[PDB]
Amino acid sequence: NLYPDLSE
Amino acid sequence: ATFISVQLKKTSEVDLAKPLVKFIQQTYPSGGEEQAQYCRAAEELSKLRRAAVGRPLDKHEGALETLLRYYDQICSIEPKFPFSENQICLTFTWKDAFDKGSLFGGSVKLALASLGYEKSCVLFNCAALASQIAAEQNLDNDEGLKIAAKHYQFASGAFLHIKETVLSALSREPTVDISPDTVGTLSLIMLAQAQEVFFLKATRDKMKDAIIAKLANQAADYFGDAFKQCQYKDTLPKEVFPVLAAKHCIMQANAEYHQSILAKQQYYFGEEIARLQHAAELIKTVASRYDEYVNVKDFSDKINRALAAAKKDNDFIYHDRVPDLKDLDPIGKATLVKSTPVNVPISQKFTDLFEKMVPVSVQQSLAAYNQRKADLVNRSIAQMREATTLANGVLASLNLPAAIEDVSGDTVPQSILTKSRSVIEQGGIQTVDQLIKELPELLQRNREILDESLRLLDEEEATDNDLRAKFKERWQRTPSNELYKPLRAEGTNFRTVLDKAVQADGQVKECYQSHRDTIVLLCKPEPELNAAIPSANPAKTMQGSEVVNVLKSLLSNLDEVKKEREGLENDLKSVNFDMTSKFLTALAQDGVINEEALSVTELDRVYGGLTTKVQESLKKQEGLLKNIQVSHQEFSKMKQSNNEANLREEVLKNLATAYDNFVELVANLKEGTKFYNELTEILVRFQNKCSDIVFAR
Repeated sequence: NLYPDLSE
Repeated sequence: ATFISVQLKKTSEVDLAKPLVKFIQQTYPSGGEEQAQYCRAAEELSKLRRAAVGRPLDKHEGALETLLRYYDQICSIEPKFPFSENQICLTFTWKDAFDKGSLFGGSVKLALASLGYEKSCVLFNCAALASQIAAEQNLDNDEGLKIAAKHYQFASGAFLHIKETVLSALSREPTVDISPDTVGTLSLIMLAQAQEVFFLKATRDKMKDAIIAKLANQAADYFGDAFKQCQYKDTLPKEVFPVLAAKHCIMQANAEYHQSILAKQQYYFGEEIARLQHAAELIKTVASRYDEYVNVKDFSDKINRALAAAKKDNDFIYHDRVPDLKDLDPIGKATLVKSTPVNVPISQKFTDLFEKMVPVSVQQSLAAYNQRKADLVNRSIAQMREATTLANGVLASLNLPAAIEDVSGDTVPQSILTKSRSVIEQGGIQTVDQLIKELPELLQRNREILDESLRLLDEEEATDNDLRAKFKERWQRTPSNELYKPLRAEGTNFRTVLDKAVQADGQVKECYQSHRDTIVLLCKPEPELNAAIPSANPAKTMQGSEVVNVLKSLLSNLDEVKKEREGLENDLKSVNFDMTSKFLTALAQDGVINEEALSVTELDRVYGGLTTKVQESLKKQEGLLKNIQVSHQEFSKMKQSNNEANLREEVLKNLATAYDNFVELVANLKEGTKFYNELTEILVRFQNKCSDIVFAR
């Protein structure tokens, strides 16, 4: 959605 | 008595323990036992290599088992740690066994980053050590025979598995010793010596000559082929060649001598003599040419005794004609011996150190599954949210459900009042105002953490450069600049993540500023809110009106549909399938794991019921928005255009748009908040990683 991807 | 054996290959000692531990820690949770036991074992491995290989010394089955133990442990480790995939800098260095090269040197070496190369050499040494133990055995003894016979057949099988493994695994040209033709000749020599042993047992057990002749003949056939193979390729120590030649001869003579006891038993006297003469010829030749390598005296004395007596009896009594060799029937052959297949474990009492460690085959598959699960689930979520957004926007832009509940223009339509109370109940504008206020602070808290961290790096670097400038001699270590480039690249990335968050903050803020005032109205107590909504004289055709009940039930269906999306989204998210097992299985029963096909079929099993319905929503919405607009545009004929109702219209349109926006905004603001909250977690661990490395240095 709006806020960026937190994955690594 | 002389038998051929092979000497061990030499290796330089290497760091097994550390490259392995790197992967281990970068794959499991640091501080747990899935990081603990796989370091306790990684060190025991490094030791065990040293004990098996680190010295050419001991010469019995204690040291063989340690080698075997080592072979099995290496083979077991391969499907774990990514060796096949190349980024592990473990380089194995081995020296030729025979000081042989296809080049005129004194030695040659090969250092390869290939576990396959490693395992061949270990096995060669297993073969070689076994050969040496076999050659040592006492052959006047039942345990001596039995131990030699087993070790030669192992060595022969070990060398042959090397013959069929080398070229594939090792992706270079191997040294001469572990080269297919060499290792194939060695395998055949070991087989031959294993026949020799069985020929020796039959002799000691006074078995029938017919049998012994045939075992000696088999040995001789094995030694001849090994001999031939050698005639035009000098790839073995210099002593192998003449020993093969002598042993070939001695085994032909043993065959002839025994078959000669047969011929005599059958009164074939000329044949007795012809075969004995042949045995005499071979042994005479062996005694003078290969005197360095064998002793053949007794057997010579026994041949001659037998021969003089046959010639005495023949010349006087029997008068049998002595044939030429060419006219004698072949002696048969009987093998009692086999190359032992290599099948790990070759060690006794084997136990697998890294047994518990999950194969890489699964890891990759298990990870790649999750990226396919992730696409499918977000896919479905985003599609639905986009739709509910677009349906709400259309219903607003057409004053529905408000219009058909607007009895007079005198009161607050039921749906608007319903939405209002939901906003008041969720906290009102305070809840949106409070989240907007705290958002720049959660941003700032994250900038704080990134800067303090990189500052640590900056400060340690400056003093490191000053110390190297002032104490050139007393201060020599890799500069901080080089050590810190990894961490500083995580840093510049985090920066870009923050640049994105700010812009997103921007989007939410602008929408917040653009819709605050209408939301504040919506949140007002019911009579107060009614006072701010302009009255109108209703278009009075709205009693039983058929166009109304169609819109009414149609909006019920649209409501049903979008409310249902909520239990769908939740079921899409609450379920999941641990896939390790389905992977584990396909690995053991098949050659490899093909995840693509295996995961598609399972993602259809777990998620297909929900993906179907998600699709049956989108299209159903499409249908509902089709004959809601073409229906509405008729309803609009019942309403006339004057100033008092255009006014009420817009306020109503705008109050519904406001509810939509309050809901969207609360969701966006709570998304930003959880984001900046999870990001602190990311950044604290990064700050910690910066101080650990600024103080280890």
